[PDB]
Amino acid sequence: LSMTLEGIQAFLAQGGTIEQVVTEAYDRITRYGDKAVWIALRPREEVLAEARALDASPATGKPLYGVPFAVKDNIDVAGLPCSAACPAFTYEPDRDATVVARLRAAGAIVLGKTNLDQFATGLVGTRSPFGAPRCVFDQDYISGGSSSGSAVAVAAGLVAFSLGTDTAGSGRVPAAFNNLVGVKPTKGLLSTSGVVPACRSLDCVTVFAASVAEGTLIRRIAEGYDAADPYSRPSQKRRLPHVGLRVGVPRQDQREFYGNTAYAALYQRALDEMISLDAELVEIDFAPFRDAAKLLYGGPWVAERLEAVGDHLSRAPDSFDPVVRSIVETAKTLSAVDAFRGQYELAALTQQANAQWARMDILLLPTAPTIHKVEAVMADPVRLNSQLGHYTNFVNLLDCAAIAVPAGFIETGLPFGVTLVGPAFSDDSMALIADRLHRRLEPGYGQDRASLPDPVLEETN
Amino acid sequence: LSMTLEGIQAFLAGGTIEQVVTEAYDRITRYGDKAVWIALRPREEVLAEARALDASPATGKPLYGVPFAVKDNIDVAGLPCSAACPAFTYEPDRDATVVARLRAAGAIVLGKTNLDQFATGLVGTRSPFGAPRCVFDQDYISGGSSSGSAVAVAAGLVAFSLGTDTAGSGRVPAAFNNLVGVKPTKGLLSTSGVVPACRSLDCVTVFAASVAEGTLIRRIAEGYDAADPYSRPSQKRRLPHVGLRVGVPRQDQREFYGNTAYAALYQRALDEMISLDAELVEIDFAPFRDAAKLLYGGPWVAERLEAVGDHLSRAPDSFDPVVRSIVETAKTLSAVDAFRGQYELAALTQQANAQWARMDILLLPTAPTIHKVEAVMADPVRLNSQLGHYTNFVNLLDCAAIAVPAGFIETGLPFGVTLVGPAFSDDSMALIADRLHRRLEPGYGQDRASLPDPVLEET
Repeated sequence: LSMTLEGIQAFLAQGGTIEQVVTEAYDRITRYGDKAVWIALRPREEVLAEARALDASPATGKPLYGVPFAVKDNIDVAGLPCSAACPAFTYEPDRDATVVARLRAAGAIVLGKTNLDQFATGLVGTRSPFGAPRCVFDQDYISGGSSSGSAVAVAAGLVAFSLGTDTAGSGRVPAAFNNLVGVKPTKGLLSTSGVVPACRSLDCVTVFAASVAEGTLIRRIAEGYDAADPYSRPSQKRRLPHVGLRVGVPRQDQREFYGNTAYAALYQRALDEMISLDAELVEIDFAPFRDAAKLLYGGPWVAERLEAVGDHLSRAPDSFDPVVRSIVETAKTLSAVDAFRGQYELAALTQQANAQWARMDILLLPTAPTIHKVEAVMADPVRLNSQLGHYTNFVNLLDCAAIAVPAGFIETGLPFGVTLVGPAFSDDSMALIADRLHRRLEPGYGQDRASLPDPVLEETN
Repeated sequence: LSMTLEGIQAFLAGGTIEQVVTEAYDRITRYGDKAVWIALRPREEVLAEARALDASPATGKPLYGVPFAVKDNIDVAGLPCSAACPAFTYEPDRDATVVARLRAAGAIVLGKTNLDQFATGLVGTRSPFGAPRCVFDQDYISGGSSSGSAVAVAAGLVAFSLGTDTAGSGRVPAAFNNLVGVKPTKGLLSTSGVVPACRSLDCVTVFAASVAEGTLIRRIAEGYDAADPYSRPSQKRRLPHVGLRVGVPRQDQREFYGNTAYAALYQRALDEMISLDAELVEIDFAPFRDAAKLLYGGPWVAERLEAVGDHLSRAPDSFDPVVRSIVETAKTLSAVDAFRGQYELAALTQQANAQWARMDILLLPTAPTIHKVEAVMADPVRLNSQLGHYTNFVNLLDCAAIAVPAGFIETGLPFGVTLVGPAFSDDSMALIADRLHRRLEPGYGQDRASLPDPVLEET
């Protein structure tokens, strides 16, 4: 059994059952040796019962017929608790989050709730009372976060896809550290109703998948206007060129890796391989994107998180992970004046970014500048985390779409990923470009660099 | 001389710009409202500029020789700028962008007009220089914050003026002085060289004798300006003219705070509209109403604190007492309060969008009532807030607006209405507003004077 959309469809087609798919997933879950992946797992027998019921129904109109998935524990799934990795926060949602409801109606099956950095605050994966999920290539290394368990579960073949959320960059960072495709839809496309807020105005539901095509199908299914969510936006499609594509990259002197020379080398290598794609590389000034990024935690947007968990925080700050607690407690000193100043700075930076967008169709970045051992992060938990947001943190502030794809491996055996960044609503066009890049650079996914499921994406157009 | 774009072009077509200026100054000297101007150029210097222009070709100058007034929160080189706060006063080295563009089109600045201090108020009374008055009755407020700008045009002192609109000042003093107020989609006109009030919401606004004239001035001043972080490139969103749906609030949402004459005149406007080619649609005005409340009732007031915070901490007694207390109170707002306001706005935006699905344009009383200056002096916060009832959502919900005369109540006071449309609907709105104006109350200013041509036509 290949745990991908294609693998499962194929296994079912050749006489296999959903019940067997679930059995195998559970077998894999039981043998996987990372104690931090899951916060709350369904009992196998109840999932088997759901498997059977579905087995006995038509596959018609269910594009995700019998497909197991994991859901990050800041996203509501009826019948399981939801905690945002904060035991004191724990509640029992009556209803599936909207995106979950849509995926399940397409026939997908929830296996359990995956671990995360608490209140989706962190890019490391280590800020959880449940322990730190680990890089699937080396247990000494961070899985990345905050969608830590979701990425690990897919890369380890436990489920075919997973949901996370992305605010600072969590749709992308743990995809890179675990050799996955991370689809980060334009904000507002997928409902955040039934999702615990982090930065409410910025939060996106995000997809971890084995390929761009599979991630894209999952995204489209989950996508849809939802008036319950104040930030929901109806879909638009903005097209990007294919013939004549211009790919922006930062200036040489803007390529920061915080000492990681292997990562620097692999980024350059990606650029080297790209001359055989039908694309032109354009050096752009990355500064306005870089400075916009800093506003997320270095500016007043952190106050959004304080809004989200402020009741629990004042009630009992000791209930909080100590690093997250400290970050959100500091936000308390920001005024409305600070918030508007941040907005003014963002508006100006947006002007400057727009001038750079005039030069390129899409931006190509290291997903992260480096990767860290868990032990290194525990010793230096704020600073080393912030490094990981160097290239990610402007994306939702500047209303962009993004896709993280595998770009290769350094010699010590750790993955290196890159991220494509495009303007709002360019999600479909980006999917095509990303698929092409992925299949050019590092055409496999997950812990075994496994064969990518078909189909490859083709020009519509 | 008729002090309109058309009146001036006609007069020049053996008259001179020098004569135009002379006449404007003669009118300024006679007018009799001591509160209209903060800083007037010396006649002699304007005359010299007039002569130099006279000797220039009119080619390429669509506002060839046209006098205008500029609100004193907008920079004009060679005059001070104070936002009606003497301690704030500075001497700008350069014209604000919009001023630069207008002067390049041949228009001539006569002076800086009085305003509510730091553009904070809809009354016109919050100025140390005194309260300019309704041109129809000295006992009544001119409205604000663009108080002097509106009076100067309605009194025939200048052919148009610039103000700024945040809460509603492009509209309220237009209503109270029988003028067209054009309120451009935010970002269209640069706010560079304009003192911020709510930086992210502020609009340069135009007071004119007609929609067409106000529209020409708007287009000339319009243009992307990277110096302004909130500047946006022109887009144009079209509205229908055949099949037009005009939303109005539900009967029970038509608030006039006891002013039954205004209520009667609003209904009258609806009564006359059956002979325009438009359908009236009752809409739920609640989400617009509740969004309006966020401007001063929510965290946006903190934007004003951001703008004048240094001066306020240096010397709060340097501030108008009402403006001072409003901005001092903003000090207690956190970033958390600011984000909650945005969350509330985003939700209210969802609900408003559902109403927008039912109409092309919204038609409102410009203000629910009008007040005697003395009434406002006694009750300066409450009575002001009333005036924002229909205006205050417009920049928060990213809308365009035009205020046009809608008639007069029996006691001789004007009553104005405002058309509200989606962002970038400015050109299509102008056509609708022109039609409505000419249907309801086809005159402008203190004399209900003949509207200059042209009438706007569909294209």
